[PDB]
Parts: sequence; C-alpha cells; structure tokens
Amino acid sequence: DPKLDPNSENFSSAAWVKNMAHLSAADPDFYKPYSLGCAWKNLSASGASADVAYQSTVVNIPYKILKSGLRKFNTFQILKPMDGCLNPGELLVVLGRPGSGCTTLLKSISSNTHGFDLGADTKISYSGYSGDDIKKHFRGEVVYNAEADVHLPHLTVFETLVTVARLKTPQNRIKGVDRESYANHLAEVAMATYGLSHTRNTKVGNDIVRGVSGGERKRVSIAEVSICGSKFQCWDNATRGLDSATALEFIRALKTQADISNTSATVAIYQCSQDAYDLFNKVCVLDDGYQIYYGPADKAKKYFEDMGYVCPSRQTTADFLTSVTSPSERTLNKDMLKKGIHIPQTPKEMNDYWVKSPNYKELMKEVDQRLLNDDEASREAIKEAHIAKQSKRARPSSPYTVSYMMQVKYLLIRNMWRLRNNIGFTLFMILGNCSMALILGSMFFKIMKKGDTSTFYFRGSAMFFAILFNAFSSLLEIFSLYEARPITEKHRTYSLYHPSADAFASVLSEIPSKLIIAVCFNIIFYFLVDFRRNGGVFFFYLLINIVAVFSMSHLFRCVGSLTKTLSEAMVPASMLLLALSMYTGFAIPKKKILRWSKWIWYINPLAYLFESLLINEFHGIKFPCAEYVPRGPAYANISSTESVCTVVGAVPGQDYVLGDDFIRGTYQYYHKDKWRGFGIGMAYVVFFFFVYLFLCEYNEGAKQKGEILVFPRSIVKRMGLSKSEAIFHWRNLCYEVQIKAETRRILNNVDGWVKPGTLTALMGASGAGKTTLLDCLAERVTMGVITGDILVNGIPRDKSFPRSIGYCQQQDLHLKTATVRESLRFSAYLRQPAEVSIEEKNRYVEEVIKILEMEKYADAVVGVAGEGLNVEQRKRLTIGVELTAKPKLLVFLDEPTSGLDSQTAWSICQLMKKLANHGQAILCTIHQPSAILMQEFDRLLFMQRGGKTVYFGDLGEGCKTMIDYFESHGAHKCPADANPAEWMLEVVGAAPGSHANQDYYEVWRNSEEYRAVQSELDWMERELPHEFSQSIIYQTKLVSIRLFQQYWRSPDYLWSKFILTIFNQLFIGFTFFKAGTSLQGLQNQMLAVFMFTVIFNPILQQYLPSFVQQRDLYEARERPSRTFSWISFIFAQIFVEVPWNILAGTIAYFIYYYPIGFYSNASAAGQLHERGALFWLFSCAFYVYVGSMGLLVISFNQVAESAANLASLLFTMSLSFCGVMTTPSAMPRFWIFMYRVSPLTYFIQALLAVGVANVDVKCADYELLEFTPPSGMTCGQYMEPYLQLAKTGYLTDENATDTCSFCQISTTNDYLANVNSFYSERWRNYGIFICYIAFNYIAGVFFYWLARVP
Ligand SMILES: Nc1ncnc2c1ncn2[C@@H]1O[C@H](COP(=O)(O)OP(=O)(O)OP(=O)(O)O)[C@@H](O)[C@H]1O
Ligand SMILES: [Mg+2]
Repeated sequence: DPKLDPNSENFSSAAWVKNMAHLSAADPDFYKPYSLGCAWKNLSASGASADVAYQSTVVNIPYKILKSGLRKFNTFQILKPMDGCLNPGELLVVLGRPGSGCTTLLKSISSNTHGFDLGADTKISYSGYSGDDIKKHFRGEVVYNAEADVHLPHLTVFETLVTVARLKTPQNRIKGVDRESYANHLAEVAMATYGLSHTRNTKVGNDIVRGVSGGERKRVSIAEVSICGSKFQCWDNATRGLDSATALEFIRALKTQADISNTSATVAIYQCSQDAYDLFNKVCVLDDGYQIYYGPADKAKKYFEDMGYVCPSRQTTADFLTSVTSPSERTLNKDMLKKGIHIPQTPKEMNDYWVKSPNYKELMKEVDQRLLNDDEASREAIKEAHIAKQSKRARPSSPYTVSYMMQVKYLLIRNMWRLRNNIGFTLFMILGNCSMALILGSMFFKIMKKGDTSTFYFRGSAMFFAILFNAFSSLLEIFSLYEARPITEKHRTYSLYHPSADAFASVLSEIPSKLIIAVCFNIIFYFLVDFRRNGGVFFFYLLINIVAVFSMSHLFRCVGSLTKTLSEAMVPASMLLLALSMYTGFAIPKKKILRWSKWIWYINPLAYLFESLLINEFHGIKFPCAEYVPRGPAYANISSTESVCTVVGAVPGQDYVLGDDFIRGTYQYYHKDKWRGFGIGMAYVVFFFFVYLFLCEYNEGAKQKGEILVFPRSIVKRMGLSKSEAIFHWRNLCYEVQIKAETRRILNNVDGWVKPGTLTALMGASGAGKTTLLDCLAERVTMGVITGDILVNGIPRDKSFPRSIGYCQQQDLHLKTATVRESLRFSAYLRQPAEVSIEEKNRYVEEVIKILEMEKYADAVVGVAGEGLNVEQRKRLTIGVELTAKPKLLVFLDEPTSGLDSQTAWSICQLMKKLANHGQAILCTIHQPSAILMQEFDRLLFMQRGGKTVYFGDLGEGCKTMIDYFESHGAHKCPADANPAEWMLEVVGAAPGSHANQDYYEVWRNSEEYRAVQSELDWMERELPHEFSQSIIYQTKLVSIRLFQQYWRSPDYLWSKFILTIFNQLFIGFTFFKAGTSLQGLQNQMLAVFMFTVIFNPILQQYLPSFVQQRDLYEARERPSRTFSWISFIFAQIFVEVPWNILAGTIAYFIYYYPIGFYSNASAAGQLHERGALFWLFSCAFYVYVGSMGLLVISFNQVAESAANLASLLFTMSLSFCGVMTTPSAMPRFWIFMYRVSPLTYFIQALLAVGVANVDVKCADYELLEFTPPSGMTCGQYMEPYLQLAKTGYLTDENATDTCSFCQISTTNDYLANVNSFYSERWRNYGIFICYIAFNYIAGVFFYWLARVP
C-alpha cells in the first residue's frame, strides 16, 4: 500500500527503497550489490586567461583566429590544490560563494571536465579506476547534474521521464516483470517521490515556452537523474527554486538511498536549513579557489570557532560557513585579538592555516590509504555488477545499459512524440508537396500530348525540376538537427545512449513522411506529365526518385551536422545545393561543363540518377521530328538532302530520330545500362548514412565551457525613488488553464492587497500559483481566463498600468551580447520618464550600479546561462534592469533571492527593505529564507498547492503573529530554535511526501482574519484620489542601434552570410566563366542568371532562426513590459537587415557580373557604364527582396520550419512559371496569371536583358546545321522566302550553291525576345521589382500585428 507509487494517499519513498533493498539483498548473486566512492589528491584545474578572452565580433574574428593559431603554436588557475576522500555511503556537501569554484570542483571529481583542464599533478581514484577508465567503460556510475535545467520544451514530463526509464531498465530487475511495465513503473515512482505527479501531462517548457514551473523543471531534472541509479552523484546546484520543504525532502531522499544502497552523493547547496545540513557527513568549503575546510560535518563550527570567528546566536551552521568567506558579515573574536594571536583573513592564509592544521593530517591519513588501496576485488564487483546490469546482447565494455537497436527504438518513440507535437509542419509539408505536384503537372499537361519534338525538351525539363524541387524540400531537414543537441549532450553525460542512436532515430522518424511525399508526388506528376505508360517503366522512375530523395536528405544532414548553428550549416548547404543544381547534366550538359571544374560531375548522385532516368524515358522510343529549318508554304518538293531537323542528334533527312541518338548527342548518355544509377545512388545513400552517424557521435559536441567573463576588447584592453500614493488591491482572482482537455484551476479565490510604504513577502510551495498570481496581476497571462477584479485605488487598471509596474521575471531574458551596463542604460532610456535629460538617466544608472554592487563586472557580456555570467550576477542584473526603469506603482520580484548564497540573499533583502522604506511597494516571492531574512518582511501572503491562499497578515516582530494564528487554530507548537519560515511550510504539508492535519484553506476562509481582510478590501473599494514612455521614433532609434550592435558582435550570422555569398557566387560565375555568345554560350549566359536565383532558399533561411530568437526574447519580457511597441521592433528588424543585404548584393555584383562575361557584352554594345550600374542595382534589389520575403513569411509562423517551407514553396511557384521553363507562347490558358504577377519573372527578364542584350552571335562549327539547297538556285534566294517570315539571319554563305550552314538566330535580341525578355523593358522592371519589395515589407509589418500582437 505505501509503495504503490500512483496511490498518492499513502506512497512513501523510504518504504519503496527499503523494500527494493530487501529484494536486491535477497540474492546478491543476481542483483550483484556493489559500491563506489572516490578520493582525490592535489586536484587542480586551470583555464583561459583575460589575455585571450574577448567579445568576438565581425572585425576581430580574423585576428582572433590568427592569435588562436599562435596560442596553439598565464592560464587562469581556478581550483588551487585540493584533497579529500569520500567513502561510499557518505554524503558530501560543498559550500562557497558564487564564483568560488564549486561547480568546477564537482565537474572535476566526476571526470566530466570539458572546457578547463586538470593539472598533471592531480590524482583521482574511483576506488581503483582511474578517471579515464570511468569514461571508457563505466561512465554512468558517476553522474554530474549541471545547474542548467535543459529539456525539450514541448515534450511533457511523463514522456521525458519514461524515455530515460526505458533507456535504463536493467536486466536482472525484479525477476517477474517485463521491460515496458518496469520502465513505466520506475518513471511513475520517480515522479511521485518528487511531487511531480500532478504534472503528468504538462509541457516541460523552458524560459520562454510556458510549462511546468521553474522548481518543477528542476525537480524533473532531479527525477531524471534519480531514475538512472548511478552510485556516485554530483548535484551542481540542487535547490534552485525548491521551497524549504521540498528541498529537505530531496536531501532526505539522497540520505535514505545512500544509507540503504551505499550510494554516495556530493550536493552543492547554497542555502540549507539547520536540520537539512545535519544530514551530511562531510563538508567542503571553498573561497576564491582555495580549500579552507574538509572533514566531518558536525566539527565545522568547532573548527572555525577555533580559528577566531564567532557565530551569531541565530546563524545556521551553513550560513556561518559561507559567512566566514565574506569580509562584511564575518565577525572576529575580540578576545583573541587582545591575546595577540593572528586570525587568517585572506583566503590564502586560511588555506595555510588549514594545511598546517591537524585536521588536514587525519584527512591525509585516510585519503592516502584509499588512494593506495588496491584489492583487485572492489573493482571486480563493479565490473561484474555492471555487465550483469546490461541487456543480454549489449557489448560488455560499453557504458550503456541497453544495446544499440533498443536505444534506437526508444529514441524513435521519443522522436515520434516530437512529430506528434509538431504535426502541423509535417502536414504542411505533405499538403504543399502534393499541391506543387498538381501545380507543376498543370504547367505541362496540355503540351506533352503533342508527342513531337516538343517532348524532347519539356519532359526533360519537368523531370529535372521535380528532382530539384525534391532537393529544395530536403534542405528543410537541417532545422531538426539543432533543437535536440543540448539534450543529447546532457544524455551523453549520463551515458544513456549513443548520440548516433539519436541521429538514427531522427532519420527513421523522418522516413515515413518522405515515402508518403515521394509516392504521392511521383504518381501525380507522372500521371499528367511524363510517358504515362503504367508499366514497370513508371515504377523504375519511382524507385530512382525515392533513392534521389534519400541521397539528398542524407547529404544535407551530414553537411548540416558539421556546424554549431543553422546559419553556419547553410554555407555547406548552399554550396551543395548549387552543385547538385547545375551539375546534374541537364542545366549544363556533360560535354559543356568547363574543363576547369569538371570533377564535380562524378561525385554528383543526382547526375547519375538523372542519367538513369533519361535512359528510362528515351531508350528505344521514337518521336517524329518537327521544326525543320526551311519551312512554311514557300517550300514544296523538298528533299532529304534539302531539309534539316533542328533537334540535336537527329539523323540527316530522315524522321527516325531515335532517343538513343538524342541522348548520345545532347547528354552523351550513350551507354546501355539504366541500372547503373540505382547502384551508385544506393551506395551514396548508405555510405553517407554511415558518415552522418559517425559525424553525429564520434566528433560532435555542444557542451558549454564555463561561466567566464567576456569583457569586450575595447574595455579590457584599456583596463531609490520618491513617494507614490496609489494602493493596489484585488479580490476573488481565480484563474483556470486547460491541460489534456481537462481544465485545472491553479488560482482559487486569491484575494489580497499591496499598498505603499510596505514590503510584502509571498511564500508557498513550489508548484503553488506564485508566479501565476504575479503574471495574472501584471497582465502577462497568455492562456486560460482570469476572473475577479484587480484595481488601483478602486479603479480598474488603465492602459498605462503595464509600464508603471516593475516585474522581474524568475527567468533571465536578455540579449546574448548586450553588456550589463548597456542593458541598464537601454532600459533607463526607454522606460524612465521622458522629462529628464539623458545625463540624469545615465547618472542614476551608475548610482544603481553602485547600489547593487556590480561595478567589478558592469561591462561584461550577458551571454547564455551556464556559459557567460554567474547566477548571482545574472539575478542582480535582472533586478537592476528594473530598478533603473524607475517604476511608480509597484515593484514585483518573482525570485530575487532563490538559489544563490545566503549572504548575497541577505544583501538583496537589505536592498529590498531600503527600497520599501523609501516608499516603493514591493511584493517578492521567497524560497528558503533564513530566520534573519524573515525579520525584514512586513506582511505575508501564503499559498497552498493549487494556488489557494492559506494566510495573509502581518508577520510581527519575531514572526509572532503568523505563529500565533497557526497555533491558535490547531497546529503543533513551533520550537524555539526552529525557523518560522520552515515550520509554517511543515504545518501546511508542502513537502512532497507529507500532509497536514487539516486543510488550512478552509481554516483561513473561516477565520476572523479572513473576514478582517475582506472588510478591509470592501472598504478600500470605496476609494478615489501614455501607453509608452518615449515617442515611437525615439524608441525605434534605440532598438535599431541595439540590433546593429547585436548583428555586430555576433559573427556567426554576418560572417557566414558573407562567406556564403562570396563562395556561392564565385562558384556560379566560374561554372559559367566567359560563356561566349554562341548558341551554347548564350544558353549558359541565360542559365547563369537563372541559376543566380536558386540561392534564394539558403540565404533566406539563414535569417529566419535569428529573427525567431530575437522575437522570442522580445515577446518574453519586453513586449508585456511595454519598453517599446511592436512596430518599433519590426522597424528595427527592417532597418537593420536592409543595409547588410545592400552590402551583400554589392559584393555579389563584383564577384559575379564580371567572370561570366556580362561586362564584355555591355562594353561591345557600347553601354558599359549604364549596364554595370543597372546590374548592381538589380543585385542589391534581389538581396533586399530575399530579406523582405524572409520577413514576410516569418511574420505569421511560430516555427521556422513551416515558414521556410512556405518561402520555398512560393519560390518554386514563382520560378517554375518563369524563364524558358515553358515558353509563354505555349501557355495561353489562365495559368499565365501567376506569370504576370510573379516577381522572379520581372527580375529574370530585366537581368537577361541587361546581361546579354544587343550583341551579335558567333555560331561555332558544332552548332551550325547545314543543308544542300535546290539545284541551280542559290542559298540566299532559297532562304529569302523563309527569312521574310523568320525575322532572323546569319546565313553563312549567301552566294554559295552546293551547301550552306545556317543559324536559327542572328541578333541576341532575337533570342531574348524569344523568352519575352526585352532590353527596352529594363527600367519598368526595376520599378515593378522595388514596388514588390515595398508591398512585401508592408505585408510583413501587417501580418505581425494580425497574428502575434494580442
Ligand atoms: N572554463 C573556464 N575557464 C576559465 N575560468 C573559468 C572557467 N569557468 C569558470 N571560470 C571562472 O572561475 C570562477 C568560478 O567559477 P565556478 O565554475 O566556480 O562557477 P560557480 O561558482 O560554480 O557558479 P555556479 O555554481 O553557478 O556554477 C569564476 O570567476 C569564473 O570566471
Ligand atoms: Mg515560479
């Protein structure tokens, strides 16, 4: 009964673990009990130095790389020599100020040391194993839980836990159960023993996606680590966000499992009750890298008090130890100074005192024997116990409990759950691909039916374009590879599974979509374009199409797994797409690919597959010639030696134009075998699948290096408020949200007020509606429906309210790059009243910097959590960013003091009390406040599970009023030495495994205190005494400057965009270097312009994820706070992205226009200086337009994948109805509508016109067709009748009679007009194109308001 984990009425973790120990001790031969500790000598770590740390940026990256090479061909020492031994079954607790080396120590002992590197002197021993042998075989018996709560935002809690449970279900589990049931039950127990059972089906969420609360997210990570069952745990920062009851229960769970299962655990906790601290066996203290004390937990005070300090009567032991490391709170023994004995004050001298202290001697006496202890039996049990723990067929020398294919199965189920969550994008993929099949099939339907020479070109074009559209679609899979990277790194550290298992699982998860897409697209396309013979001919094409799809998908995944970000991937991706575009053998045939760059043909899968497809679609099938050179009624009695078939490879004077001869000529595919393409294609598919798996596992990573300070080069190289009268009050506030089709009410009749000249706490268990209440009050709720009335002075809050409060998120939402002082300055400029000059605002910002003690890092770079700024620094920045705003009605504080050292907690509480004394009304939420913090609070609002008020009234001088209230209505007396803040939560039963004697919500509702507060509120309802601060243009200026500094100082995006343009356009231009002006040369000069636009997809998609990131950050904190309106945000995006695109187009001009030879045509025609300028303008316009389209598509999409797909689909529609794809003369139906409206039409017509217009052609011998004219007549007289209707010329020999060679076209204007391209049209095209850009930005600005703005 007490161990059925879904039975919340009775479940008791201790019972479950004791029972499982009784079961696992029953047959030690089968369960193989074992033990694991450690012991370390002279542990020292060192890392980078300020001489090399800088804020990388576009200008400095080249020099930075050069100096990095020099560095490879004064390192900051972080952990100065340490020691200690940790016997199995004994907890260890690490204490120190934030920045003192705690997490680095934990990472060091658990052989998880990415980033820094240990000293050569260090010596670690996991009871016989060296550090490396843990990585090589047993990584999994030593688990480090980083402070960062990293999860997939959308995967619910139960799925998150059950996946790892599955992955860790041992063999030799209870010898009566199957794998699935055991995994499910293990997940249920793990999530019931940590109070997570009511979040069974809620999104784990993240700092942006609203899901489980921060404390619940931390507990999800704790439970995930717990399910593992490792015998050595290191908890980086366990109690960040946990209340003072759940934290105690977590520590008790560790103690229980340690004393029952010989587990060891080293937990670095920053605030811990006196009773919680009593549970630990060994204590470690750190100060700026030095080890001050290591030994029994209970002797800590008895040892430090011997040094010369003294404990205040109401300071807990852990707070005392942390205090000794702070020069302010520390207190010296006045008597001992009188005696003349010195007392170490600086960390170095405390280390000197300790190393000389006897305690260090008895520490060494035991460390040495554990490090020198080798029995060849202790490590035998671990080996025997481990291999027995694995699946039947797993490799014994592997650190993963379950073999490969099982890992793939479970990760595949997880990825299928991800697909379920994102079903919208995949459904869009399928629908859009089908619709593009039906659209392209429509652009040819009525043409192919002719069966004459018309098929020899159009069917090939349609085939090539279907393949290239498949290529475009495959490029969208790069987006998937990046979401799960941090999570797979996390799981790698636990040795759950091979990363290649996750890669394989992603591939499999995507296969079904690709088969459905391929079969539908191919059946439709074939049914209305190609040969239409439903014999095996069709099925062969189906096979080759699917093989091409798979080959492209694997190639793109393999290249996209070479980088750290999507933007960096797009450089390989664009190069590869472009190569797979031109070099397939239809764009530019084999005989034509220049000798300079030939090798790309052979390495091209699509080239071989297209060769096979053409063999299929032309071998042994004949069509009749059309389009003879001399035609019309002017000729009769023609002769075989007197007419010519314009189709290349045609037999002379005969209609038997066999397809074999065709392909032999045009594409040189003269070989017989069609199966060649299939084999080499499948070889590519398999080989690159294996390369992708190797790349994602053996040489891939996304791990953070550490909280280093960046300090941009420009800096390092040179190195309250007045009164407000309005009260704030609310009543009956009730809030309900929808989960799994079953709504849950998370606030219930919460009523209370906060009025000026007061400082009102807000405590309650994690999972109570603290943050939910605050959001409901600050107008930040996004889902559900609130009821009841909030007010200000008895009037509903006006539109000016959201800016008049100051609300500090419990999550830290700031730019990666904007420095601290810069962030404060930005906020002060935009939010503080406009009547004060910038000088005053800047002075006040510096005053805040002084007040909050940030000066020694005011210029650092915010960076990412876990990567660029400590937790204490990040929280101080988060509250300063709002102090500087000068709020005028309230100041909320969601978590001003949670998860950071007790001394800094007290400092922030002193700041809060000062502000409240000055006049501000504060309402802060508090977790684990020591008794010395509770004495600063004036009122208290107390919440039960489910967001039910359980107290609201004064705390009193010594917390007397709340104590009296709770004891007055029935509750066990609070001990004199007990902390009131913790006794109160013990009574309410906030602990996951504990329940109260009665439901105190009813108690409160029935109390005279509740009637008192209700009467207060009713009276105060009888009370009686712009949206943004700055002008819209001003805030637009500021946000645009910030975003310019954001693209600057963010090299991965701009520098990648350049590299992409540079190399891509270089590749295009040189593929078509100086194409000439012949028929085949002119064809290349048309293709190059036509191929200039294929880059639309990758260059557009580089931008989308960056914009998604800025949009998430903006709408997370700065939209509800009304720092600057949405229109300002969009205008900043536009004004910042434009000029960079202009520069990109400028460079593309110079690296593209000249090599192809356009300048030669412009100069020969005598119009150089105009055509150069016009071509430059069109390049700039194209790049601006690509940016604009990227902005338009993303405006109304939550996900970049769907937006990118929409952009690619629109691009393909605009492109298929363009160029020579289908001659506009051949499409007189209504489908011309998209032709006239598409922008690629105007761009390409204008660009061909400028590039190749008004110059003469020079046919080469291989292109000159020839015929023998009628006897006696001369060629000129014989062709003049044709010429009057032909409006062409270039007859080779006018007066010859035996034979004359001819060219279909004489003036290039003829060829351009053939595609409806005109030189006189150039300017109107530019006007239309810029108008399209303008409309596109108008629609992009509109759709944001339509969709994202509430
Ligand atoms: N990889 C690194 N290279 C150089 N210095 C580092 C590195 N990581 C951290 N530091 C520096 O070492 C000091 C201590 O960092 P530490 O790893 O102890 O963070 P912490 O105190 O554990 O904070 P948290 O508990 O939030 O991780 C910091 O001042 C930081 O600048
Ligand atoms: Mg919260």
